[PDB]
Amino acid sequence: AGAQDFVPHTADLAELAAAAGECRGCGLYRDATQAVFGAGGRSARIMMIGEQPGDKEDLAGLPFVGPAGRLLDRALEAADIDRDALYVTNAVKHFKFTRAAGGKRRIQKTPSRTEVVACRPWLIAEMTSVEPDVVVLLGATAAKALLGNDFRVTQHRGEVLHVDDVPGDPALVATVHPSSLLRGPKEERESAFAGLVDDLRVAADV
Ligand SMILES: O=c1cc[nH]c(=O)[nH]1
Ligand code: SF4
Repeated sequence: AGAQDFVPHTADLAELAAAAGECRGCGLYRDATQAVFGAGGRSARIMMIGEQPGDKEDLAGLPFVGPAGRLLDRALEAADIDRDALYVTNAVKHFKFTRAAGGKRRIQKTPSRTEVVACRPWLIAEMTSVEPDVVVLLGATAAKALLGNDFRVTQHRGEVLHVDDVPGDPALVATVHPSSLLRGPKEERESAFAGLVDDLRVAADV
């Protein structure tokens, strides 16, 4: 099912990342430039999972390099977390997108639950490889990937979760996606930013 047969029997992240470049576990590899695997090392204590690569990531080959990534860097720095000590990845490894006439960017399209479940074997391989103490789930798609399709990020802010079907039983912390913090009225964005820093500090204190 899905990406399972494309995942090699190794925990080496370089070899996992190369294998993901050849994945056909769902249809998203066709239109994307390349797979965008996670970034960071296997000594990382904190793993962070977003939704999917965006336009910039699809061409950089690295996660969280665009506007959402700059906000996240801001939040990490405010939380006194070294981004270089984390392992950062996404629930889905190929950019799902469309373009609109007049657009200044390729527009992300939400992965279906089918695509998320298809790609999840890579996430399981990354978690097995890294053995994080805590997993930060950034946004609804990532959080649902590990916590169930009905899970609501908005109802469990600040909470340390543990689920039995997750390898290694890491602590799980689900928080707002940094893209959500990019727009809205200033006071709303500032309150939301503080809440993201709070959730990152809860994860870091596990
Ligand atoms: O890597 C990235 C970039 C933007 N949004 C995500 O969910 N992940
Ligand atoms: S999104 Fe995931 S499952 Fe689908 S082709 Fe890409 S790596 Fe494979």
